[PDB]
Amino acid sequence: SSFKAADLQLEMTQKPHKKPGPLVFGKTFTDHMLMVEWNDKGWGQPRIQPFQNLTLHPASSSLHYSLQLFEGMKAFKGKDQQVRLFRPWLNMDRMLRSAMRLCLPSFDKLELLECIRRLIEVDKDWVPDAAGTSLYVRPVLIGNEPSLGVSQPTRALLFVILCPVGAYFPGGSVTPVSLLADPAFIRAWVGGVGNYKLGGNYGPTVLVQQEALKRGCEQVLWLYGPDHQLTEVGTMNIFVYWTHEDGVLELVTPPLNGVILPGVVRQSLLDMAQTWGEFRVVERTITMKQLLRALEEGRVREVFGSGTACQVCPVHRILYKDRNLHIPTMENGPELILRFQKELKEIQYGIRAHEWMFPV
Amino acid sequence: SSFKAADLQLEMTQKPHKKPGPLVFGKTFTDHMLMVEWNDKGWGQPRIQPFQNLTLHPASSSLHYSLQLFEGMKAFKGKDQQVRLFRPWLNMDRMLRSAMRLCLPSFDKLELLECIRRLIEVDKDWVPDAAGTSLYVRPVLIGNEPSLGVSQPTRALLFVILCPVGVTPVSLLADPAFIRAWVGGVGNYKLGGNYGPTVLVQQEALKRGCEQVLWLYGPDHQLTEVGTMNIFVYWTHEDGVLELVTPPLNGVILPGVVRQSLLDMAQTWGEFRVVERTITMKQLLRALEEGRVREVFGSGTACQVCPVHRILYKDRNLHIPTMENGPELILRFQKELKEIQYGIRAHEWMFPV
Ligand SMILES: CCCCc1cc(=O)n2nc(NCc3ccc(Cl)cc3F)c(C#N)c2[nH]1
Ligand SMILES: CCCCc1cc(=O)n2nc(NCc3ccc(Cl)cc3F)c(C#N)c2[nH]1
Ligand SMILES: *Cc1c(COP(=O)(O)O)cnc(C)c1O
Ligand SMILES: *Cc1c(COP(=O)(O)O)cnc(C)c1O
Ligand SMILES: [Cl-]
Ligand SMILES: [Cl-]
Repeated sequence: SSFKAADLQLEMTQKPHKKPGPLVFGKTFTDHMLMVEWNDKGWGQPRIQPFQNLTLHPASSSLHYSLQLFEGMKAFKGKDQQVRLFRPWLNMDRMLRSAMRLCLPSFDKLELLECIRRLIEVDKDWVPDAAGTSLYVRPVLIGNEPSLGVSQPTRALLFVILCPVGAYFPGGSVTPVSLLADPAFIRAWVGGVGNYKLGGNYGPTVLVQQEALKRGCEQVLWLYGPDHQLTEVGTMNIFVYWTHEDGVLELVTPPLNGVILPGVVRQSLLDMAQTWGEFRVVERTITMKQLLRALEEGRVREVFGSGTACQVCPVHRILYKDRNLHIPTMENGPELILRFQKELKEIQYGIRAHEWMFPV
Repeated sequence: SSFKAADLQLEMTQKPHKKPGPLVFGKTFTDHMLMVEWNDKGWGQPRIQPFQNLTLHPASSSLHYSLQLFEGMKAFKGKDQQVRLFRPWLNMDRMLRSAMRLCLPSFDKLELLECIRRLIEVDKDWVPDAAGTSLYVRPVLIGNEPSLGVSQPTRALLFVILCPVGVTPVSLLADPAFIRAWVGGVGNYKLGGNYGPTVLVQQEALKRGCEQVLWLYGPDHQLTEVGTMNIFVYWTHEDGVLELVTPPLNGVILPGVVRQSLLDMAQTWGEFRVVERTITMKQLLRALEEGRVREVFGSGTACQVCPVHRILYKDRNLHIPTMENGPELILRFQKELKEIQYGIRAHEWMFPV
């Protein structure tokens, strides 16, 4: 039986910290945090407490066997100062799937969402309202068994921290990135856990990113299979806007076959494009073979990443088999990207009412 | 650069805990621990201090992006109370490889080994001397960047804790649905991220009435590892040659110290062929049918060697005749390792504390 929002204990900070005035992503945090403990007596009472360190037993399974998962979603403040979360129910669904996959304790998705609402409500003055700004919300659930046996934990901690974030692009002007496409590096496997947002999926990628930077590329294009399927780009889902081999203009993204993290932005872009009804929208495997041919015949319009922190990011270059492939995204507007960006902005900041937004 | 054992800060406990008066693995800890911090100024001085909680920033990258690795090795007390570590140099080598894979700070392997030596010396009375008992040594290195960016940490924490620790065969679930590791992955490194996802799979093994997981890989159903242990098969191979085989280090196998030691020991005897080669379920099935399998077992620090008596491969329940065959090889390995570990026979593999 879940923790309940009705049982929320509150403790306000003695000295509130000074809000920012050049804000680096995920390094500046708000005054408060959510915390819930779980043990053999079930879930304790959720609490909003001042931001503070975690105290953990040195054998905590969070630190030895990676019993850890997280989420990431944004809250946006409109002109009327109303704060809204973007499609948070989907992050809750995803968090619960991750928790089950790691044998961590189940919780009630709406009870968590309400606790998170109360938390953002407490720190509402931390949500900025300038162009391209938002509050990043980082829920985390960790095992906390003081035992070196690889086992299902009998203790766990669930916490939530918040970070104001600035505009990823200057004045809403998307800047494109180069990608390294080397099949030696494999992010995730069918049957694995690449489709869950587990800490374990990220640490091994840090050296890969370093190797991309050494080869003059900004991010990693994650390839999979003997046919070099394009799966994800960095920590973002990948989209291609092109005329397909059958002559039909389409937006394509790889399907959810196990090696793809099902992004909330990804699903939202698919939803928006289907709603327009102006071109084919499909989830299909994308191979480097298909991409190279389409690039020779001039059929590729736009390539981009999607994800909460950066929203939509264009791609202009891919290094594959030591050969640079120019991707004509910025030449094609990038009008699909600019259109998505505009419609999402209107929804996120309340310019258009939308059921996707959850009011705080 | 590296922290130096010569700079060791020492804080003896004021509240020593009563030692155990049966020990469940990895749940009882000794009075002290090693702790060393790293940042933009480099490594601080190492410190032996009383066992105590860690204090971590809520955004610590150890907890969000699994910038974490660990080791496991054993110290053994002989009759004359001399304590010795088993091939600790190899764990230092492996830990450093793990650190490099996760963009965590390098350190001097001999400096850490001396710090561990000093720690175990402080807690020497915790090293039990009963037959089959030992002290388990758990070094850990974690990233500790207070930042939600997926990036190389600018801070890290290295610590070491100790557990005193106290042949019945096991059954295995062999289902190709379950994948421990993949070629191009990090299953060949001792990183925390490799273990969390196995907990649900082990629960499935228990639900199907098995005790551990036989990790299968590839279209030919290769036997890779068993639970948290490397796998060995002792058989007469299809070419009629008596052989000890274990899977090769081709990316999906954690290079065990016990595993290497068993290969070293058997190769040195020169009595039978000792190879690193993949082992497939098809080969195992045929070998069992023809009565060529002698012994199957896992190897690893915590349990040393564990015989296997049954494998459930989908719906086919396979008897493995390990115990009916002595298990002669298992017993010989256990006997010769015991002689070395407890100082009965002086050996270069042992590092005195
Ligand atoms: C899963 C991690 C959640 C928070 C987070 C951390 C982080 O470092 N990044 N980096 C991102 N974007 C970099 C990037 C830029 C262009 C392209 Cl094509 C691909 C990329 F990965 C994001 C995001 N979104 C993010 N999120
Ligand atoms: C990588 C984890 C290091 C510490 C540790 C934890 C743990 O749970 N185990 N379990 C072990 N043995 C169980 C077992 C029994 C028989 C067989 Cl065939 C396979 C098995 F995994 C070990 C060890 N060694 C261990 N170590
Ligand atoms: C978080 C994440 C995404 C994008 O998810 P959103 O829910 O859109 O923020 C894509 N790929 C990977 C690997 C991720 O971790
Ligand atoms: C630690 C470990 C082993 C065994 O290693 P030893 O060095 O012999 O203790 C085997 N397999 C896996 C997956 C491991 O983590
Ligand atoms: Cl999915
Ligand atoms: Cl290796």
